[PDB]
Amino acid sequence: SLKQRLKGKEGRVRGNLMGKRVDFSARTVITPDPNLSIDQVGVPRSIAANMTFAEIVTPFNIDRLQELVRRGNSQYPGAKYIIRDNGDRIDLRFHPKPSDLHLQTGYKVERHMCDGDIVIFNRQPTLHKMSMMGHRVRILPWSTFRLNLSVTTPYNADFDGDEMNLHLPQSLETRAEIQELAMVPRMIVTPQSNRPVMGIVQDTLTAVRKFTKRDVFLERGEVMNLLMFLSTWDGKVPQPAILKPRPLWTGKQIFSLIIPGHINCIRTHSTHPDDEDSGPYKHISPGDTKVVVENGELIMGILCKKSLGTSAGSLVHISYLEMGHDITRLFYSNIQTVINNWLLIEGHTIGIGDSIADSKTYQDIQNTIKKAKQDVIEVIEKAHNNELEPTPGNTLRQTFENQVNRILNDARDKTGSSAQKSLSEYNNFKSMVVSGAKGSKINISQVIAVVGQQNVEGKRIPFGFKHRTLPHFIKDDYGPESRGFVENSYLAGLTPTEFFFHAMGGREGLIDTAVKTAETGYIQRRLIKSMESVMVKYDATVRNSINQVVQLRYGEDGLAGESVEFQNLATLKPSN
Amino acid sequence: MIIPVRCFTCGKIVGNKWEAYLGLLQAEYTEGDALDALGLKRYCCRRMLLAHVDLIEKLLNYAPLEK
Amino acid sequence: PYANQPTVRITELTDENVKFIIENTDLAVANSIRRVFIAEVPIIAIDWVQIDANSSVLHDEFIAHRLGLIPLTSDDIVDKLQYSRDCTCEEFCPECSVEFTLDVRCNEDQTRHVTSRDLISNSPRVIPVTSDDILIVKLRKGQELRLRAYAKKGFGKEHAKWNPTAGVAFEYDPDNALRHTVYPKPEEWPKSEYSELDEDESQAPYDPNGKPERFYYNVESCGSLRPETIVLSALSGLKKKLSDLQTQLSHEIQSDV
Amino acid sequence: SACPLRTIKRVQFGVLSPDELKRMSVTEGGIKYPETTEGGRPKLGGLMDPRQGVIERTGRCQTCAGNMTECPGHFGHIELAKPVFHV
Amino acid sequence: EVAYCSTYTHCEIHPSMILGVCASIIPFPDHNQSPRNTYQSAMGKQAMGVYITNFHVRMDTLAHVLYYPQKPLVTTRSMEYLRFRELPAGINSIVAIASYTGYNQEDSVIMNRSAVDRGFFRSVFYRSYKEQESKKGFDQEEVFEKPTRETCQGMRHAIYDKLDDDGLIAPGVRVSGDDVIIGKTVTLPENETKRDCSTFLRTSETGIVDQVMVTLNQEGYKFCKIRVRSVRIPQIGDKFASRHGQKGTCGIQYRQEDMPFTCEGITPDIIINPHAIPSRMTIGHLIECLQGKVSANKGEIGDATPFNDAVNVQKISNLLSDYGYHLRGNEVLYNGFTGRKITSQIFIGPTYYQRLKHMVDDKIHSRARGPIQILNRQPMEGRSRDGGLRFGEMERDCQIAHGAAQFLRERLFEASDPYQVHVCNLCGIMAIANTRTHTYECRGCRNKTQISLVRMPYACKLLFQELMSMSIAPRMMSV
Amino acid sequence: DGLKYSLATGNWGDQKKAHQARAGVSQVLNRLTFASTLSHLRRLNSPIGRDGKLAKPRQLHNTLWGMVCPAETPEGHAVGLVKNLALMAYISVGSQPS
Amino acid sequence: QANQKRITTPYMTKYERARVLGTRALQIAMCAPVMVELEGETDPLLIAMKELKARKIPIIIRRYLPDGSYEDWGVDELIISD
Amino acid sequence: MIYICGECHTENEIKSRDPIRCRECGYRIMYKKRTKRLVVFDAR
Amino acid sequence: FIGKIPIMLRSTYCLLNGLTDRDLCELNECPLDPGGYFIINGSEKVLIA
Amino acid sequence: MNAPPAFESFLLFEGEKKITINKDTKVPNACLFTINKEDHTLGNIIKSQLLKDPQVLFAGYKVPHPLEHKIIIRVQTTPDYSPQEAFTNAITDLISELSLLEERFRVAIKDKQEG
Amino acid sequence: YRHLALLCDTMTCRGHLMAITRHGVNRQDTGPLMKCSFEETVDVLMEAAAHGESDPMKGVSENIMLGQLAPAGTGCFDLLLDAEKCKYGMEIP
Amino acid sequence: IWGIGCNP
Amino acid sequence: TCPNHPDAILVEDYRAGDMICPECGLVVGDRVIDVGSNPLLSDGD
Ligand SMILES: CO[C@@H]1[C@H](O)[C@H](n2cnc3c(=O)nc(N)[nH]c32)O[C@H]1COP(=O)(O)OP(=O)(O)OP(=O)(O)O
Ligand SMILES: [Mg+2]
Ligand SMILES: [Zn+2]
Ligand SMILES: [Zn+2]
Ligand SMILES: [Zn+2]
Ligand SMILES: [Zn+2]
Ligand SMILES: [Zn+2]
Ligand SMILES: [Zn+2]
Repeated sequence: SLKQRLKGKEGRVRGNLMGKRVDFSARTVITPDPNLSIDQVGVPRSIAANMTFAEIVTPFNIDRLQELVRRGNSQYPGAKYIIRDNGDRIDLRFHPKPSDLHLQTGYKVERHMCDGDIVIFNRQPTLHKMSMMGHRVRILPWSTFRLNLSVTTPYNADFDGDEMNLHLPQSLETRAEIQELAMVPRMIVTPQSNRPVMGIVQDTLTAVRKFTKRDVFLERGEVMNLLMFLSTWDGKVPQPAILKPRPLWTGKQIFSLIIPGHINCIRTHSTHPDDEDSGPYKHISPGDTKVVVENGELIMGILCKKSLGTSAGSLVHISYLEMGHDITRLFYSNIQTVINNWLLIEGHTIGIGDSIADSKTYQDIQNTIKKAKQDVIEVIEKAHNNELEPTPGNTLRQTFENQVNRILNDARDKTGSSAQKSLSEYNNFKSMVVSGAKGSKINISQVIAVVGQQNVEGKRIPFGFKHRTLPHFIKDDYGPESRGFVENSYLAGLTPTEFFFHAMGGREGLIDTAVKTAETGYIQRRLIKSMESVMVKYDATVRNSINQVVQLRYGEDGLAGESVEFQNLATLKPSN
Repeated sequence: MIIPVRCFTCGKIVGNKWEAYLGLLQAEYTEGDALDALGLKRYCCRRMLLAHVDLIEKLLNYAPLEK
Repeated sequence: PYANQPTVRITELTDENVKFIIENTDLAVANSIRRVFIAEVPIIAIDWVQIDANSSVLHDEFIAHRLGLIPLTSDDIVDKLQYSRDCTCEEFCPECSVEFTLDVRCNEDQTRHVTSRDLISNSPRVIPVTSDDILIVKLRKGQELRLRAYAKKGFGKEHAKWNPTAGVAFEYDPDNALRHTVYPKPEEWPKSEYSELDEDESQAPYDPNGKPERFYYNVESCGSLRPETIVLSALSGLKKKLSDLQTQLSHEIQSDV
Repeated sequence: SACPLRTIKRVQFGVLSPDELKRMSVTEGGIKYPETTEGGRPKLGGLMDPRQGVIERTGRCQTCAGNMTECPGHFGHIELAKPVFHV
Repeated sequence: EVAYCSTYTHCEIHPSMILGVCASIIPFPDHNQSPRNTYQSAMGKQAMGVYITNFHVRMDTLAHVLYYPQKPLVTTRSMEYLRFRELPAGINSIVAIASYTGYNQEDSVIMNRSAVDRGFFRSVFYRSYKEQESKKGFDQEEVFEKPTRETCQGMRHAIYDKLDDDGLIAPGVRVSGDDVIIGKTVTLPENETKRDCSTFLRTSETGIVDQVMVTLNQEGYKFCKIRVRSVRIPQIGDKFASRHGQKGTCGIQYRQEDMPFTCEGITPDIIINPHAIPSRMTIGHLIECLQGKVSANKGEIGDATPFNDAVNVQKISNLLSDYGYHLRGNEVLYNGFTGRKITSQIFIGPTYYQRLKHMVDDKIHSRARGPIQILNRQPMEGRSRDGGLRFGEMERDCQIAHGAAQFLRERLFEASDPYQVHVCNLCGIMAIANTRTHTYECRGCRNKTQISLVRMPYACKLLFQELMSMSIAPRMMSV
Repeated sequence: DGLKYSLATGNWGDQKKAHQARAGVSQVLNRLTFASTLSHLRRLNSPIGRDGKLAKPRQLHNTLWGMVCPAETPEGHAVGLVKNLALMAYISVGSQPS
Repeated sequence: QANQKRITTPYMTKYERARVLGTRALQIAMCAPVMVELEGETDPLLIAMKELKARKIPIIIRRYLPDGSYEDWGVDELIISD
Repeated sequence: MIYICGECHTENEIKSRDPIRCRECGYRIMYKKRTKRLVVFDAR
Repeated sequence: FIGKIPIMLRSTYCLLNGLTDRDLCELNECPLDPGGYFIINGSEKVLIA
Repeated sequence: MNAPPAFESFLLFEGEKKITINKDTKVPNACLFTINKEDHTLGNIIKSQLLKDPQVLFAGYKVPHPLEHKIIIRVQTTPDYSPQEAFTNAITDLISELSLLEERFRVAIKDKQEG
Repeated sequence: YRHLALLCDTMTCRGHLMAITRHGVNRQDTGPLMKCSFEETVDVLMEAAAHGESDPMKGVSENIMLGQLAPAGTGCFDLLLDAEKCKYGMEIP
Repeated sequence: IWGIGCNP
Repeated sequence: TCPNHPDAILVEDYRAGDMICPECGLVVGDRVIDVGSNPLLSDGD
């Protein structure tokens, strides 16, 4: 019915008017490309050949467009159509008369998409504003869209079969709009959290931590090769940090050339000892933490997620706030190129040697588990004797579960800490966790020491069978193993019952992901529909479509969210 | 379906060795001993002969499309 | 400012293997020689197949791929042969190619194994390394395979079918002394076959003055070329690449000035 | 084409007058025939009226030379014998 | 023992039997995170292999068969009953867990191009097209014949030379996209000759015809099935996964010279990023690499039953130490470009990698001024129909946040469904307009002078007309 | 025709009446890989609606030990609503109680 | 409004810069005369950027205040946001 | 216009608009024979 | 005659029941094929439990 | 479908120059050499031999993109020396080294056989 | 804080708590087409037709539906040509 | 899969 | 119906869906394919 057509989603009101299928759009699998800049995207030749951007013939560009017309559709840098002044369209594929090929001012030649053509790149779902950014086009000889790895974080995209949509603006006006509003370098900092959206990620973060260590010393030829990939190099080789006996540069010395202009920033490394700031060696840090950049030169410190990541006060954030968006784009690209070429010399790996720990550490983990199981047994025996006293506001069952969970959690964390102590400097799990590229201390603990308690619906594994978790356990068994505690690590391998309980926990995780996607989508749509028309007028009042004053000034201070920074008042706290 | 010429990783010709490998296995050589006798030394080459599944015999069971 | 004078000692020389040590050479030169072994030594292999009848279970392109991978003896004729692009004649002629023809039909009840021996070449020099045999396909009774193929000169940069070598083993600094690789636990690592250290010491003491030298090689052949000829042809081909670069560079230098 | 190009600045919603429906509809006398086909293809005073819209992607509707693109379609009216509540 | 239960009534035959068919192919399942086993169960259904030994006889749509399937070097005991050895899906691949050039970052994979040239992960894609000669029509007969442009009033300019006399292309003829696989003609009633009814190849198929069959179907009409074969060499978009839930595309392909090489000359067929392992905690992958190295050297297929208690990482490591390699499986690698030893020692070992059905060639689509829908006069939908990608409501909200009003206007009006209407000035209702006659008149006002041209999306015109049919009057007044 | 229609369409009932018909039965067999064929044959489908996001029918239950594979479930909108039998599981054919 | 009593920001907004550059570039593509001497610049957008730097773009921006009045700021009068 | 037969593998020439049945076996499943034109296969 | 019942492949009432693998090859049916599916209108359909 | 032909990696298409010499404005006595249809093989040898020269202050090679086939070699020499001269001399030295290596490898072959 | 405060201000601007639902949002006296895009659709249109409501066409969604330039950024202002400046300068082409 | 306070 | 070519057969096209004069390439009809879109039993019902 008419109401049926209009009412539902995919109806005329929403499925054909608010959103609709569009021309000049392309889609294919995305794959990595560290060599492309932040703004560049790699477009396949077939996608580039099908998509055409109409160019008006001017006296300036008549020769170039004439050559494109002569090439035709077959040769790649060609023109699919000619649009005359009358509006007549001459498809060049079917034979055009040599008279038709002649061009005069006012004709519109539809050239194939070429390098440097601005496009809009999208990945569904388009949760936030950074999910649609304008990319310059670079044509490369394979059939996948190729984008830089730093740009993956705004899109929330990884290269495991993901796909993205390519929309080509078809007019100079809309092309200029994209160029000056939606380009990737222009949206490095989000107004949502006044932090940079994009940060150094994956191999480049892991390798920047290793590159910026005090240990790293580079010989002359390696410095040559690293400087070759620096786009903004002045052409002057820095004086080596160690002139004699053999000239040897340092990783910080080369990274200082990457840092844009003169940027001043102080951040702390992840492994910074808390006591260091108070005690001596505060400025001469023993562990080479406390990153300090003075006059755009890395005086000291080991770079990590905190310094080069997506957080407020990061080196990239200070670069965007101080140097500008263009120099910051060059900064991102140069970090990636130089560090990735040094990683060929150094290399990264993950093996079983990382998962395995010392025999003493294994014995310590086992002893912690033994005494934890004994403590849980003691709590159970107290409960059976009714000696246990209920916690206020909780039933005896709830307080028993609380105490048992506390004991098991304390043992789990202690075993994890023992495993983390066992890790050497060379351990690669620790390299990735310390750099912040991937993983966490929890993952290391589960890999090496103890997987941990499996919880479903906020409780230990429930009694699915009559008063027992699995048929193998005895009825009314509230012990650690029965209710889900996985003593073995992933490396050691889970026992079969622990395997089933672990599967139950993982299933809860998967279900939560599936549910959250839909519910969050509905919430986001409702918020947008409620606030879509609110905008800052030229009175600088924030008004809706009805012109009702939502706010007299935007944010009550009339400032945009991206420019602001965290600061301390310093008059508030001190005593009189 | 059939033993690949030229082991993928290095390129040593391993396609001439499948029937010899099967014959050595019939001679009660262990698979490692047969691989050693055939001259396959690197584990990349040994993977080819050890993990090969000869489906072409099963395909040859079917009568030809044209006689 | 001049080239180092290298030396060569050949420790082993067999029909399918050459072991040699190049000394007084830079690492870049040695690695480039290793690279030229794999990708820039010309060999003759099948690149054109016209299949007249294929009743086998494997499809036509499968047969073509397997035929391409079959090594062909190219010891001396490969230097005489010209690249098909260089030859003036249209398509393929005896100067720019070698013609292989295969006709096999299974009339016996027993399965017929089509082998490389069934490939017949018009040129005696180029033969499929037969003088077991590589199994192209197996044929049931009533199944026939007839095809005609031409073999062209090329190197491994185009396709791996033109890769002369099976495995090129390159190793320098067998006992870690320049500390190019930093072992987390030196003791666990197996000692190199070329290592000169005693069993007690896992690594040689660090030598800051030392630079990579005395590179160890082990070149194995597929039979397409003699293992000695692979090394000699690689050295000659790299020399030719450098000479072509020099000619073009001289042209550009003179033209600019 | 001679008409000046204008952008809508206000959309007025109202219930369509029955008299206005009668005047506006190109069909006169209503749709008298349930069948859509007369004379083979076109049924005047039927559901598929040549005046109502362009048919077959090559024809021209009677009211204007639409050629399947220019014509926006034209409404018709059915005079119900006895009035019916609108749902 | 210390008394736990003395009244056992039944015993499990083996704990590994709790797993199903797809989960049984996972080696060392107990050493992986649970979501990763769940993900591998789904990925294994999409892997490529010989699906059935009678695939030559069968004419199925979308059949992929790998060139050189291999059985796993590390296999579960329950795999024998699944017949996985008989019909394997995947190739054991020398896999290095390393960061080489940055093209393996995220989940992507660097593959060896020389190995790909030697047959590694090469597959065939068979697509079958069915057509039926239907004579059921009263005066319509869909005869099989080669259409002729002069004889047939309805025809298309695609290539018709391939078709033989029967209207069916012969086996062994290459077919590029937009070629006529089957030529069929419907005789046209002469109301007062031929509307073309040929079937055309899916764009970019680029295959060679394998089998052409002519039979009579259940209805008794002549039935023709044509199978087109396309070889599929792996590219830099194809998706490859292991048995431990690690899926990823091919970032780039390097030749054997460029790939890092061990001292023995072994270059990894596949390089995977080290960053995939820690967050996902798929230690079973690492244990499979170690066991595969041991198995390849020893010559015996490794055992990876989930719960064994006789196979430990330490035992595998000692076994590997016997065969001359580092006990943890790390190997000293040399950089292919420069020859220098990589300072970190890379973890190299054979691992069973699979090839998933998702390939870039099937997933690449570009649209530019294509056909439009009938009802909405908007671009079509789907790759088969050359459909444009949808600019959803979330996309328009992002563009509003940008402030790109004109790009939003182009994308939502000018690119999709531009249209023009004529609207009476006196009454907002649209007015009849004859451009060729140049007479523009509005019914209901008897007014001709006051008419204005309005540019609106065709969907908006359709919405307003559907409102009018419901007796709502959307009077759009320019004033 | 009744048996053939119910098998082909996937709707369990009569052609004329689709109100009581249950869709999702009698799917086309997956032949991508032998594993896919086997798993498709050994499959269970929970009748709970996919649209409902209530999580109780989706969670793995303790009683599924050895009867249903714990790992093999579709990830997406049907997590835990489609299940696969374990290797040794055998559904009872049925017998008379006399 | 009068030329006096202009209350809007003297700085050119980002959206105004985008639309002015795009519109002026579309004019330049249609063979409009170019105020700024071009140093071998053929792309219309780049010539528009040069004109914007020289503050010679012949466009006056009319800013609509929410009360219905408008203030006409010439592109030259507005301070470039850059 | 020569159709190979599935059941007995005997080629039978069939004219246009002629029943698809193989003489000497009666089977109704025919295959068209391989084309005479030859396709160049790159060994790559 | 009251109708026709679709037959699940390799069940007791199918033609393939109790056939040696060589005979299955002679019928161009794979020995390893599991069975358990109906061939309705030329497509193999599986009844999901 | 968009796969480049294999011969494109080493074959110069018509109208392409094997070497193009462009000076570097940033620093004195520096030239930037672009070599088309060449890979790490030639670049590493040339850079190494240049680094051995005492008068060469800077020498490095860069492949701008692995999918494309091009080498960019930057050579900076001291005054009284030209970057182009350094490039030519490096090529002569590499050729001499390779020729000497060929002679000694032939001698080693002849000695290993029948000796 | 700006983004939180804006939502709080839109919900409590009218003086009665406006839920972000079909009820609260559609009850506010916005344009009928804008209400139509959110949830209720046809019912909103029917009510608007019955009461003779007029759409001001000042909203973003309403302009997007009719294909007109939105009043959003880059559409807030109208550019005008400056004749006097066109006369000045060097008119090379 | 860790604990009651962590993740499942 | 190419205006410059009296009695000219316009070739159909599938890529954009238009009939094009083959001797000059003029596009006659812009998007005039669109989608381009039991009578035996009983009759009209
Ligand atoms: C990371 O978030 C993404 C996005 O949110 C997007 N997405 C995915 N599915 C849906 C869906 O159904 N509905 C909506 N709206 N969005 C969806 O996909 C999510 C992750 O899913 P995953 O958790 O499987 O990603 P791995 O962690 O698995 O990545 P491996 O290691 O395989 O490469
Ligand atoms: Mg992903
Ligand atoms: Zn090998
Ligand atoms: Zn010739
Ligand atoms: Zn009309
Ligand atoms: Zn009117
Ligand atoms: Zn017959
Ligand atoms: Zn014409």
